[PDB]
Parts: sequence; C-alpha cells; structure tokens
Amino acid sequence: KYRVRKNVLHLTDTEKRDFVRTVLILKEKGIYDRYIAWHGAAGKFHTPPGSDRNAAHMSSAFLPWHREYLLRFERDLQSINPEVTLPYWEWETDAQMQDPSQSQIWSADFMGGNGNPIKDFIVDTGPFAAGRWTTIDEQGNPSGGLKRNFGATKEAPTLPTRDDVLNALKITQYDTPPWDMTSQNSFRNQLEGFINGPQLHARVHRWVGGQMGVVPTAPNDPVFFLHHANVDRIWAVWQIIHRNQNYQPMKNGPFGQNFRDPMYPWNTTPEDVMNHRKLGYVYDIE
Amino acid sequence: KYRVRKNVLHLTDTEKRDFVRTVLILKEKGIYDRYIAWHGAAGKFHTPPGSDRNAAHMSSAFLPWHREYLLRFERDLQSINPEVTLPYWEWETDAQMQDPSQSQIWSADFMGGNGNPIKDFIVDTGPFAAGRWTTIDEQGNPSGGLKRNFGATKEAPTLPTRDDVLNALKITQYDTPPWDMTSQNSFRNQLEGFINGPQLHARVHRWVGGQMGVVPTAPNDPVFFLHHANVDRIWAVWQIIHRNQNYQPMKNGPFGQNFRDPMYPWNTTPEDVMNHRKLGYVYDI
Repeated sequence: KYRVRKNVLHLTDTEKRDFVRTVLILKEKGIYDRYIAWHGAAGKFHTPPGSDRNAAHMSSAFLPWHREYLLRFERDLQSINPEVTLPYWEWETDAQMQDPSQSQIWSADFMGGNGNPIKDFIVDTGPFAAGRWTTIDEQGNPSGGLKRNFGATKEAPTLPTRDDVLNALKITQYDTPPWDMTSQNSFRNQLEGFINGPQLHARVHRWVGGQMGVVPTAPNDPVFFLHHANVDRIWAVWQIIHRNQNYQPMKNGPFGQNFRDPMYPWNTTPEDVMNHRKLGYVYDIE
Repeated sequence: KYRVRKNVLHLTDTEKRDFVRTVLILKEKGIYDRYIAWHGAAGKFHTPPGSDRNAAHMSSAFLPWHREYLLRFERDLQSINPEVTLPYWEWETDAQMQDPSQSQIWSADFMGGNGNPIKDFIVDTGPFAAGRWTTIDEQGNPSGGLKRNFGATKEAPTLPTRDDVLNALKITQYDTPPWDMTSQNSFRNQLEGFINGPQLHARVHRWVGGQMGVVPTAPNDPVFFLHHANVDRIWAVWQIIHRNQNYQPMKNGPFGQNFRDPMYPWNTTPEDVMNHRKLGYVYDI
C-alpha cells in the first residue's frame, strides 16, 4: 500500500524529470534491454506449442504476467532512486480531447512526441529521440530509433473511450474457456481487445504506431510501461468491485495459464500477483 | 555435495530407465519446453546489442550460464524423482572407440541411436524417436522429429579426443579481453572451442548434427544436457587445479558478462554458481 502509482497528468515537473532520468540510467546500465528481451521471449513461448496463446498475450495470463513484469520494472527503478514509482497513462481521458496528440504526456520533457514523417516517423523530440535512445529489433540487433505514428491506421484512428473501459468493468467472469481470443464474456479478453478488434489494449498499440504498434517490439517505447500501468490499474479496479470473482482457469487450462502455474520466463505464478497491495503498491485513485 | 552426477557408462539399467522416464514426464508437463525456450531466448540477448556475444554463448558467461541451466533442470528432475540426477557424457573416452556410434549412450533404452539415412536422419529408435517425442523450432513453433547425423561434417568428423581436454586444462586464464571468440589463452574460449575450431564443444554439437548441429535448437535433443553436464565437469576439474583462478571479467566487460551481473534470462550471477558443491552436487570420482 506504500508505493503510490500516480496518473501521468498529476506528476510534478520534478516527478517527470526523476522518472525519465531513472529510465535513461536503467537503459545505460544494460538493464532496460532485459525487459524488451523478456517480452520478446514470452511471445514465442506458446501455451501449448502450436497454439496462438503464449505466456503473455492471448490467454488468461496476460494480466498477471504483465503485473509481474511491471513489478520487476518498478523494483529496478527503485534501486536507482527509491522515490520513483511507475505512473500510469490514462488513455481513456486523452481520447476525449479534440486532438489526443496534444496530451501533456507527449511533451518534450517526458515521452517526446509523434514521429517525423520526413524521417519515416522516427521520433526526434523528447528524451528518447533517435540519437539519445537505441532500440532493438525482434532478433536482438540494433534497429535505429523510435518510431511513432499517432492515429495513422484505419482500424484504430482513435484511442479507447471512458465508456469502453466502464463497459469492460461490468463483465463478471475474469475469463472463460477456451481461454483464447474467441473467449466470450471475459474481462480479460475484453481488456485485451480482440473481439471486433482492436479495442482497449490492442487499440492503444495500434493508435501509437511505430514499435508500440507491433507487440513484440513494443517495449522499445517507454510509454509501453505507462500504458501497461493503466491496464494493471483497470484490472485492479475490476478486482475491487467483483471481489467474489477470482482468476480463471484455476485448473485444466493450458500449462502456463493456470492460477498456480509458472509464468514463463519466470517462476512467478498468477496467484503470487493477485493481490496488488500485497506487492507494495497502490494506485492514486484509492 | 549430496547428489552425484554420474558418468553415463556407470549407470544401471534402472538408473538409465529412470532418467528417461523423468524427462518424458517433464516433457508432458510442459516444463521441458521452458528449458528449450530459455536457451533460445539467451541466444538473442546480445551483450552488448550489435555485438558478437550473447548471454549464454561466445562470451565469458557461457560456463556459469550453463551450470545454472543444468542446475535448474536437475532440480526439476528431483521434483519428479528425488533419486534422479543429471548424468554426464564423457565424450573424450567415447572418441577412442572403433565406432562411437555404438557407445552405450546411443542404446535403444537411453538416447536412441544415430539418424536413419532413409528418413532424413530422423531418429527412429529409443524413447525420443519420432512419434514419441515432439520438437520445437527457433521460433517456438512445432517441427516434429529429432534428427541426428554422426560425424557427417567435414569440419567435425571426430569427437574431441582426449588430449584436447588435457590441453584446455593447462590454460591459466579463465577468460581474457575482449571476452569473445577472439579471446586468447582463455580457458572459456578453448572450451567453447570456436577459436581455431570447431574444437571440443563447438565440435561435439556438430559431431551429433540434426538439431544439435544448430545451437538454438540444440536442447530439443535430450543429449544436450548430457553434453553440457560433461562440459560443466571439465570446468569443475579446472576449478580444482586452478582452484585460485576465479572468473573474468570481474568488472568492466559487457553487462551480462561480469561476475556480479545477472545472467539473462534469470537474476542469477556467475558468482552464485562458481562453487558447484555449494549448489548441492558433485561428480562421481
């Protein structure tokens, strides 16, 4: 309950500055790349092999894998600076703006802005501009810089709304068999956003574009983490409401997706991360 | 020092049968796939990005990485059967045998034999034949079928012979700058065997062929663990003579290669695994 994860737009100038700084250090020290690598790895670990589900997406473990991932990330930032916590991008409220791209999250003193179309949508502003931040392709090699292309797709011209979120929050079952993108009346699947997709979580990657657009390279963009802190918060809100509902499948789901299964690439189980206040942190809306 | 890792050739038919069983169980629980995936993932963690090194290969972490790998895998074994330990394939003594292709490691009760030349070198004997044992590819997809092709390579027709092993043990430095395939008088590099190679481990992989022949798909063959166990033993002997010798680099190499750097994909550091008896195991004799 003691680490408070704040809304990006509530952050003081110093709070934005300490966070970015800490992230650059984690990058310099070789530690940031392990997080990109972990995400890449899990997306190749299919549960079961041959299936479309994998350790981190398209199945029940999506939510707790990503809670674990962020917990480990936050813990590394705290090593560098015990005051820094991971904030969250409330992308449902940005959606309301006339022009979401004007959100303060994209200012030069934070995340940087949209890509430069003269340079194939390479981001050239902010602390993660090409030249001040190296990216890595899907096979581990340098790839030349951050690319964003806000709202350029036909499928996702816009961010998800405050209504889409509230609607997801109403769902009663955490997940339903067959624990896949075709799982109906699932909170997890609705959050992930595949049915009549892309919606919610899928829509955010698609809106942003560049690396964030493709899911295996997405963590090259720091905003990946602010975005996931918002999905983690949404989950957390859902647990508060329907506290008679638990993780599913408890058993007889595919190995890697059950409550007490190891979540590759770690030994951590979904059970070990169901209670988020146990893990040391809470979101500011509580 | 409790558990004792035993030469494959010093195993009873009941020890052998028990090892194979555990593996096939470990496979069915979907746990063995975690090991294949980990090894593949370590290949793509370059240290630093754009370099020749990765977290598990072609740099100094190679030895401690694989010791941690085998240790975690033996623990998993122990959890199905507390009496089952990793054996080690002493490939230097098999080299000295008219036909090693008929070592008792390739029996029809243990690993099975060499690939059949009529079925694209698919293994069609033993517990890991096609139809009983499924494989995964570099991507994580299904490949189906484990190929083996002994000495079928002009670059490596022979097993590391003995004296190869005695000569790597005289090298005095664990490893040397720049800590890679051009490291000189490096114990680590001689033993990886890329330098003026393939010689030893870089030679064992190519000697077996099939999925062993390429190194991201190597763990799909069970013998991989047999192989590295022998490797981790050669290191253990080096750590007895050159006891004082330790680990390089200690600080200032690439992240993921130093004494105190976490070894991707785990948090384990080379330091944590330097002393193998403190990991609760030991090799026979």
